[PDB]
Amino acid sequence: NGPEIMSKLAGESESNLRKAFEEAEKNAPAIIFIDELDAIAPKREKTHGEVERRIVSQLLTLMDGLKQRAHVIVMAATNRPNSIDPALRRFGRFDREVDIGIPDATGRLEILQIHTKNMKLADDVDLEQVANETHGHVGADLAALCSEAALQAIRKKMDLIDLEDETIDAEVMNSLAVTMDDFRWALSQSNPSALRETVVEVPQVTWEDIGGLEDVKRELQELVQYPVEHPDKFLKFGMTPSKGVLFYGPPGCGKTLLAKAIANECQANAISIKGPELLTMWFGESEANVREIFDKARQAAPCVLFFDELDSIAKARGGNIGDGGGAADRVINQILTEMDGMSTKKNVFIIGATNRPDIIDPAILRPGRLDQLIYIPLPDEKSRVAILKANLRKSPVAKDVDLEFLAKMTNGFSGADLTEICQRACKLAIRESIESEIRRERERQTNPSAMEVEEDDPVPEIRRDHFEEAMRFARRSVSDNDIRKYEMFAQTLQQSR
Amino acid sequence: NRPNRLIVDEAINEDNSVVSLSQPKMDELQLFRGDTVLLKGKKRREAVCIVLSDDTCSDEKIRMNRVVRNNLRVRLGDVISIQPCPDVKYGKRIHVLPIDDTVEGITGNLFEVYLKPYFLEAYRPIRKGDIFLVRGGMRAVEFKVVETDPSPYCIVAPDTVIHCEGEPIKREDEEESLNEVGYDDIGGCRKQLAQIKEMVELPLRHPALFKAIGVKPPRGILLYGPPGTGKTLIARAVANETGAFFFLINGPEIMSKLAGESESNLRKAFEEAEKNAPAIIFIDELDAIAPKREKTHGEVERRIVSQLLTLMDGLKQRAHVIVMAATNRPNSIDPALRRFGRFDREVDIGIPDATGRLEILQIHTKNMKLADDVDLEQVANETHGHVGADLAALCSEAALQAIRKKMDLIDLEDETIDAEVMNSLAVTMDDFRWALSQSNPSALRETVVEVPQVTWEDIGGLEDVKRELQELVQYPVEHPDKFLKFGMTPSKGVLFYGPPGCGKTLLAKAIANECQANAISIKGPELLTMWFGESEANVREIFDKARQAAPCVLFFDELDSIAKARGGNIGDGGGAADRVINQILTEMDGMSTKKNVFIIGATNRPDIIDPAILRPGRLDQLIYIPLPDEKSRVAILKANLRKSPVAKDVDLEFLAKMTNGFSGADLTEICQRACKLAIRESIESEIRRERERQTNPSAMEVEEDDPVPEIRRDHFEEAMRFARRSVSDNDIRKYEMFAQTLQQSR
Ligand SMILES: Nc1ncnc2c1ncn2[C@@H]1O[C@H](COP(=O)(O)OP(=O)(O)O)[C@@H](O)[C@H]1O
Ligand SMILES: Nc1ncnc2c1ncn2[C@@H]1O[C@H](COP(=O)(O)OP(=O)(O)O)[C@@H](O)[C@H]1O
Ligand SMILES: Nc1ncnc2c1ncn2[C@@H]1O[C@H](COP(=O)(O)OP(=O)(O)O)[C@@H](O)[C@H]1O
Repeated sequence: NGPEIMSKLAGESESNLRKAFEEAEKNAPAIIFIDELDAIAPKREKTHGEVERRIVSQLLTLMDGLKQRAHVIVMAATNRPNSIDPALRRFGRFDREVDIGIPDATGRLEILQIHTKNMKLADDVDLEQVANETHGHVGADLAALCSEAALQAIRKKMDLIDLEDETIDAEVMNSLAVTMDDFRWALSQSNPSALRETVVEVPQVTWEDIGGLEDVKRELQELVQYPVEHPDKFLKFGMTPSKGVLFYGPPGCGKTLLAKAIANECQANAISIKGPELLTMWFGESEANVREIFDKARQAAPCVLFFDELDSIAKARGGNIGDGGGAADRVINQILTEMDGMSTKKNVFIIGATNRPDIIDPAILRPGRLDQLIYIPLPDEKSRVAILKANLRKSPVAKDVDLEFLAKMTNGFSGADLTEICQRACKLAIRESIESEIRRERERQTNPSAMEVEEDDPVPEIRRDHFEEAMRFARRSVSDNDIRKYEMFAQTLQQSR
Repeated sequence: NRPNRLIVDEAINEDNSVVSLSQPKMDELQLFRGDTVLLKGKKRREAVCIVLSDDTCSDEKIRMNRVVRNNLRVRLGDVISIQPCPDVKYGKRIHVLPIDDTVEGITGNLFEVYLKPYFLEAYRPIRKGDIFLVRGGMRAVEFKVVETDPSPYCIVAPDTVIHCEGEPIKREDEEESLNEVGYDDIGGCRKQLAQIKEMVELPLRHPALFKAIGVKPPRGILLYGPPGTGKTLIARAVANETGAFFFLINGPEIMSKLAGESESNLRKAFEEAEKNAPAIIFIDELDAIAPKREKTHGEVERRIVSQLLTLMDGLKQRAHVIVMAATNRPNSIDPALRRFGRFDREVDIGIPDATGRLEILQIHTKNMKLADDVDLEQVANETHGHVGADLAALCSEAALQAIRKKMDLIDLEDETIDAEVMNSLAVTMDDFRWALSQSNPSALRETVVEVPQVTWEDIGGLEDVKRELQELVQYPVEHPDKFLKFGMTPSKGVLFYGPPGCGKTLLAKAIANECQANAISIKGPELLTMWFGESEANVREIFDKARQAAPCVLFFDELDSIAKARGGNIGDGGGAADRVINQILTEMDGMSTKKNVFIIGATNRPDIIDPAILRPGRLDQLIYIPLPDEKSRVAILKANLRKSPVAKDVDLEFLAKMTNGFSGADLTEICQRACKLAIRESIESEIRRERERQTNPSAMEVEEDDPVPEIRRDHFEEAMRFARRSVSDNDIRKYEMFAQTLQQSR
């Protein structure tokens, strides 16, 4: 342990390190594990104290002595690979770095199942739902969640049942059961999520979650799967597979879902860097974050490195013409450098979404980086119908709804505007259910009847009235001038620059 | 199963040897309040007391106070029997004697003054061995009943005699000091106190029970907040009441000595806590011991941090000790400290609200003889920026001012001070006013985290907006099942746009109050401070504070302030996105909706804000706050005038009908004008009345009459002649065209 190592005197710390390495060598085959390696070994320019540098060098010498004559495998734990000394990651010392990363929904489910193996939990736990809901919790976070649920169950049972009856025995403790309410309380009130950085997981969005864009779906399936599913075919021909594609079109057409679905189809991790992240890196003057973003993408091979709102920096630094400056940006420049430095064979695909393709720098459109400019058009009747079918698969909707008619009213409506249509109508249905419940609660409370319960669900689905009200509320998706701009940009895919 | 035994609980009545029980279990035992009843307790002691029937306490639970539980040698959670004793007697002389050093440094015939009024018409049942108590004269003292002429227990009578003599005798080693901090001494952190209770009850009260199971306990508690918010007081009270051994590890005390000596002291403290399991280790000023790892310059400090980490890990692997820590900010301490297993749960002590400040003041004035004009509700409502120990210093300053007014001016050459003069001291409202004004530094300047006092009645009009906001906020949190039933994720944000002065801030405050949710209002000054200072990372801990105060309404007043400082409508050649707005967007994207933390944004210029904040999932609801119409203006005037006394001659409907297109805050400015004119009229009338009769040397000539206690229509007419149109009609047209363009944009 890093704290255990450098907790003692400098000479004592070095002696402890040497003794540990000698014991591991004596007990070969043995594993040396150094958690919090950044504590022992910080960056060489950052390690202020001479004692810390001496400890770093002692560890380096001990591991080199293991390398020359031993049979011990050294493992280390750190928050970031760059937080430790670069000399540690030198070849021969730390050749292979394993990115433990974060657990996905399936991973969180597995962790919860592991922690509930010895926990008597009820049938309402539905750990699939908990894991799907759980975000930002990694490993020990889920362990603390399970511990909190168990402790809440114990405080509900022991603190309220066995007070003066008789001393606690095994019968009462083995009868304890953990319910869904305990897990909900642990999720909501008593769990700090320690994860705030980029998510590295296979997204749950599939092709069925996207409506329309069949040609775009097929083209993206080609450009992604074919290099990775048929490498022999690409190697046979004298063409290097493309390692990037750009999505341009009106906002709300599902470019983010396109990236998520293509990542899911290949079972590849997706790292979606939205416009907020790009603007955070630009405003903070820290373009070097793109370096470890691309490192995370590469370490998660196969990966779909999605850059949502790639024009966010070009939009913050002026509009169409903007200021007197050009279109290149420091974070976009670092992205270009990383993509140029990224091998195509690494099967890490870069997808960029731009709501204003005309404001992005053409340098990102050069062949070899984002040569494919896939246009995501505004959905037509069939695409809108498919989008509505995909969205309504989750919210229970009455069969009286007429999706084809609804699409035919919605002229030039984007997919996310159709999801906002459900936001309106489905929310109206939720409000109707809530108000019906409260009025039903209030109406019979006046009558002092011991047995008078006319129990009936008001409505469990969404009727066409809610959708009509949403139509009366929700209006045209986007301006026609924007659509004309997109269509002229598509018409000018060539004969430019 | 023997509905005679019963379990313990806290008490409300302040009287001693008094109890209260649920209403149904009065026939089960078949005895009424006047029935004097005996109760059993360990070490073979049983004490008789009066009885009562209440409601709050459950059938299975009793209420009583430390005065009785001490002599009973019983603690909470324990269980006791009960038996009526109608055979009690009107006791005669029953000998007593003060049992403490409390008598140290006292004089005067305490007997009468202290006892007779308490024994006045009381019929306080007594049994030998009682340790009853009485307080007065800025002091508190107790006496033991050494003898009961009839035994073992009797009633007191106003006729019974008291030959009370002897000298103060000593507290046997069985007596337990009440000096230990208690939950009664904690105010302003009721939710935090309950969280701490539910965290530490199982590990401490049930050590063997938890040892039976194989769950991981919370062995690291990070009490973070402003200094002086009772963190060490909370820890001491929790440890003392739960019976856990409290070790006060002080950061300055730790690293005051040599590095090796500091590490040895830390190891010895941890070993002693482990030996005294269940024990509580508290480390106040943890940032002193454990700063940020990149910031800890000295190697000795890093070594101490690592030693603390190793000691707490050793506690985690093999011990039964709960570690608590106090720091100004959670990020000020080393991030390795907050690692899972070491400090899993961080409790935000925060700041006390108006009710919390009231509770703190009541706690600090419990032993303070204070007059009836203190009106601590008014003091707490006025008190802002004072947290915990700040209110303690306020009470101390008021008491010291009272003492300097009485002692320094009364007893100078008469005779040496005795108990009679000191117990006659009273604290008045003027002392509290002086403490508030002249002699109190408010140490709080950051964001306020409290439930705002503004309610729906405080807002006039906007009934549709009120209903929509009530839906969007309450329904996700009051009916989660309904939202989960449908396939729609509840919205976690709403944007308020419209002319300034329509009450968007009050809308956020009222929706926070209706849900009883904390409101953190980040105004335009805060946004511009974060933007100009190039510190966008402040939004991170702002959102952390909002999340830790779940349910919370995270209000962003003047969300367009940064977009307005960085140019006007078109502004410079740059875009609309801003670094602080970008950090807000990142935090909202990283904020789970289930966390029931709602973000409300107010923009007086919705057209200048970046559309990226209007994307669905962050602020998809754009609620328009229109300029109030006749009915809305009438309601606004009714809400505002409820505080300022106004004469019934005022005509609010007519006033609203004159005010065409007037905002709510412009109506409050209308009161500013007219109500201020009324105040000035009252002041000038008072001064002219003072000056007019001073010329006549009349011993008795007082034509006392209030000039005007209310506000007449003349003041409002003068305000109308002064106050003019609210806002330009062009702005209203811009707002109406923005509302018309809610869709078909971008
Ligand atoms: N073609 C589509 N089919 C199904 N769902 C869609 C489609 N387009 C968008 N959505 C959903 O509607 C919402 C609005 O889309 P949005 O994310 O704005 O699209 P983009 O990422 O291209 O800007 C998104 O949350 C997305 O999940
Ligand atoms: N919430 C509170 N309620 C009552 N008293 C308080 C509160 N907070 C602080 N105090 C008073 O302040 C005094 C010292 O404050 P302290 O607890 O040392 O501050 P900190 O929390 O910074 O350690 C105590 O004597 C205590 O009576
Ligand atoms: N509709 C209203 N009803 C009652 N009081 C209001 C209303 N609108 C504003 N006020 C009060 O009048 C003052 C001016 O309002 P202001 O805060 O400028 O509104 P906003 O926060 O929307 O800009 C505020 O102090 C507020 O307390």
